Amino acid sequence: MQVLHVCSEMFPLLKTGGLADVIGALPAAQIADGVDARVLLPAFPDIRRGVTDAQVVSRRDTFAGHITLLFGHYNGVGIYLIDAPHLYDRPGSPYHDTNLFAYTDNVLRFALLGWVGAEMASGLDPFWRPDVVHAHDWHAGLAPAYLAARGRPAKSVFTVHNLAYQGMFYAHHMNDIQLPWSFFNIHGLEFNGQISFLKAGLYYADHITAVSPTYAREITEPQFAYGMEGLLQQRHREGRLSGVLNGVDEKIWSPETDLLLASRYTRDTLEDKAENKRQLQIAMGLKVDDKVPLFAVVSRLTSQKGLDLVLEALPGLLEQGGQLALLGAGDPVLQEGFLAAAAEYPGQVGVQIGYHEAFSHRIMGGADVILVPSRFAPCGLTQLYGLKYGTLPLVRRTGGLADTVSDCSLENLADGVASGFVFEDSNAWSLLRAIRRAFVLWSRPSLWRFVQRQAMAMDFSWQVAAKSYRELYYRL
Ligand SMILES: OC[C@H]1O[C@H](O[C@H]2[C@H](O)[C@@H](O)[C@@H](O[C@H]3[C@H](O)[C@@H](O)[C@@H](O[C@H]4[C@H](O)[C@@H](O)[C@@H](O[C@H]5[C@H](O)[C@@H](O)[C@@H](O[C@H]6[C@H](O)[C@@H](O)[C@H](O)O[C@@H]6CO)O[C@@H]5CO)O[C@@H]4CO)O[C@@H]3CO)O[C@@H]2CO)[C@H](O)[C@@H](O)[C@@H]1O
Ligand SMILES: OC[C@H]1O[C@H](O[C@H]2[C@H](O)[C@@H](O)[C@@H](O[C@H]3[C@H](O)[C@@H](O)[C@@H](O[C@H]4[C@H](O)[C@@H](O)[C@@H](O[C@H]5[C@H](O)[C@@H](O)[C@@H](O)O[C@@H]5CO)O[C@@H]4CO)O[C@@H]3CO)O[C@@H]2CO)[C@H](O)[C@@H](O)[C@@H]1O
Ligand SMILES: OC[C@H]1O[C@H](O[C@H]2[C@H](O)[C@@H](O)[C@@H](O[C@H]3[C@H](O)[C@@H](O)[C@@H](O)O[C@@H]3CO)O[C@@H]2CO)[C@H](O)[C@@H](O)[C@@H]1O
Ligand SMILES: Nc1ncnc2c1ncn2[C@@H]1O[C@H](COP(=O)(O)OP(=O)(O)O)[C@@H](O)[C@H]1O
Ligand SMILES: OC[C@H]1O[C@H](O[C@H]2[C@H](O)[C@@H](O)[C@@H](O)O[C@@H]2CO)[C@H](O)[C@@H](O)[C@@H]1O
Ligand SMILES: O=S(=O)(O)C[C@H](O)CN1CCN(CCO)CC1
Ligand code: NA
Ligand code: NA
Repeated sequence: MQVLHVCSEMFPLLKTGGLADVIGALPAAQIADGVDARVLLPAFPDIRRGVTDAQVVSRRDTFAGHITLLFGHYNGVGIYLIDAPHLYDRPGSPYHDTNLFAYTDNVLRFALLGWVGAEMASGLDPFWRPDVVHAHDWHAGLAPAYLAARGRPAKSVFTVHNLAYQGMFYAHHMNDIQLPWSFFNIHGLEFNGQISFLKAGLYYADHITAVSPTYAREITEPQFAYGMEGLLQQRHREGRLSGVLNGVDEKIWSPETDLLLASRYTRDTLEDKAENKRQLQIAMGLKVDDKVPLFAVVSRLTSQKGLDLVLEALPGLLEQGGQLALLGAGDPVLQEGFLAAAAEYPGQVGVQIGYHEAFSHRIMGGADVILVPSRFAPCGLTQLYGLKYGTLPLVRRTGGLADTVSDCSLENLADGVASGFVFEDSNAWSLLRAIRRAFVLWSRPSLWRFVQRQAMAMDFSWQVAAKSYRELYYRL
């Protein structure tokens, strides 16, 4: 069984969020579990730099101009690179410029990614053809469309990591992407008068998955589907929609072996976590104090994440005696909001605006609680990281957060299953109740420790996930 993942990022070469973590860890797991998995990526500069054994497979002309298909290895896994400097040789985000504007040629940049994915099924590499093309998010949404247009020389799976990003482009681009004009149709890739790459992925794939079981249910509802729910409801009925929960990469996210930490520690040596907390406090300029709970954020600042609620709840949290340590980049409204708060409450609020890979580890390793108040959550990895690190996640009960965290309710404590704090509604009052719950647990240190150990017993294995994907692949 040969599978090609078609996507636009991969840890550690290029990462803007959780997607890259998946692509960086799933293929290796699949290989261990008996699937021959390779990855197709655009040759963004950081990716091209990391693959040092890249060889030429092929040159082709294309609706988007010429490509050199390269192939090499990263961390044991076979990586194809689409080298097209005129599209991909630019620094920064794969999706937008410095000023945060989407590239105006995105339709071509990402249509090409989908086209090469499909072309791979027809022998673009003379030495290896995938049986299944596995496309990820809107970026790769056209891959199943190109496959359909060519009589499905391979089966296709489309997985949604996020339904809010739709890959909308004006209809006139049907002229630019070499698909049948008849594909522009509610029964096809049209979506409210435009082209949608997400719609294309959802419509044309043999099978759709979402990155958690409850998000797979949620996206059949108007609240989480943003107009797409009818397709998803229909695909559910056809048995063509399912959820497979993400794992965590243990090579990189384990306090037991984490080389980025001041101090490594284990589920049975949580005393060794304290030095991380002290150095985190020092690093952020917080009062060095171990009697006080340190709450943390490591998050893209976008609407999805509910961080406005954190801002509203901040006074309440501070009033109860908590500290906050925040790392994130996105909306300036949010950015300015938090910078202001750190100015207003020095020694209590530490903030760092920007993307810092190593610093997120030091936060995860030193904080007591990780705040994930998301409005929606296809899966969420940072809460999984909190669990592994004994950093209790405080989450909204939605999507993968609902699949993965157990509230410290009386039943859950009594059954030995409690692992964090859960609130229901997207408002600060709801958030604040969960925060109070945390303060109550914090005043019973042995109960806190009992919940940490249970959080750290939770297992999120990629090889276990690989097994589900494999069953899926064989049943197509
Ligand atoms: O894609 C298959 C899927 O479609 C619906 O689910 C969602 C859809 O995928 C999504 O794109 C969006 O649809 C909006 C669309 O983008 C807009 O263009 C507009 O749709 C209008 C159409 O453009 C227009 O052609 C016409 O549609 C008629 C169809 O052409 C016709 O074939 C017929 O199809 C119906 C089938 O008979 C029925 O079995 C099927 O389940 O539902 C179809 C009806 O939608 O009838 C159509 C209606 O006359 O008018 C359209 C309505 O103005 O607006 C669209 C809705 O906002 O959102 C969709 C819902 O989330 C279907 O719900 C889903 O069943 C199907 O699998
Ligand atoms: O210069 C001499 C050489 O030149 C040309 O080969 C080049 C190819 O034309 C070009 O495509 C590229 O080859 C890539 C290949 O496309 C890519 O798929 C990958 O090949 C993998 C196989 O996919 C994989 O199956 C495995 O092959 C095994 C094979 O299973 C086994 O039966 C036995 O043959 O051992 C093989 C090698 O272990 O591994 C290979 C290698 O990873 O990578 C290829 C190499 O980069 O680049 C080629 C060399 O530059 C000519 O076409 C060729 O005939 C000439 O001999
Ligand atoms: O790995 C994290 C995240 O990456 C992917 O999301 C990207 C979107 O697909 C992409 O459109 C882009 O969205 C941003 C716009 O470019 C920007 O103009 C502004 O609108 O903010 C948008 C939202 O952030 O950037 C993100 C990169 O994070 C992927 O699809 C997600 O599943 C994934 O979780
Ligand atoms: N500002 C940041 N600095 C460093 N890492 C970040 C930052 N923001 C997010 N991350 C990382 O990105 C990933 C986010 O994954 P996830 O929680 O699934 O959410 P999403 O995919 O929606 O971004 C995590 O590895 C997280 O640590
Ligand atoms: O996401 C912003 C914007 O994207 C699309 O507009 C494209 C357009 O399709 C291209 O032809 C060109 O003008 O560049 C734009 C950005 O990539 C959507 O069509 C539009 O609705 C959306 O707001
Ligand atoms: O992120 S939020 O949940 O707070 C807001 C919604 O996700 C806004 N969406 C839904 C789909 N979009 C198109 C507008 O319907 C843009 C992202
Ligand atoms: Na999935
Ligand atoms: Na994030």
